[PDB]
Amino acid sequence: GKIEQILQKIEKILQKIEWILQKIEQILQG
Amino acid sequence: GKIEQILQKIEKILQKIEWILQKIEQILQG
Amino acid sequence: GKIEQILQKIEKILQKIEWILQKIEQILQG
Amino acid sequence: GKIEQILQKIEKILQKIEWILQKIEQILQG
Amino acid sequence: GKIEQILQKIEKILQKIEWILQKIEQILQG
Repeated sequence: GKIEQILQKIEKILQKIEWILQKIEQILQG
Repeated sequence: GKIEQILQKIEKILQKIEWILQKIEQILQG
Repeated sequence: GKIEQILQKIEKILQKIEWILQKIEQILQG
Repeated sequence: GKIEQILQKIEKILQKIEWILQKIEQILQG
Repeated sequence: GKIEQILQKIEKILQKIEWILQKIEQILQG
């Protein structure tokens, strides 16, 4: 259960990272 | 079962991160 | 037990990565 | 078994991400 | 056992990724 919880936190941090990269890619395009 | 599902979501987020990064690399490269 | 500990270190490194990325985005945005 | 397989896929994607980032680091200094 | 080994490799690549990102951030901020 504790492994699932740490993995869920890792998942959310990675999603946040992907969102920032998306923003960077837009900035770079313009 | 839940661990596998979270891991697969994590895998898919990283694939997307790699893909955006490939695009960022192309932008900077030319 | 050891799996939880390794996952917890991975979580911490990812938080550091997300933080640096937030700052990079801020630099690029301005 | 499936968990190991997804983790090895995750490892390989991170290796590719690291490589793209090295090239970006190099491009940024000319 | 193999799972622990794979996670420790992932942790190591993430450490490498963080260092590159630190350099990139410094290149951009300067």
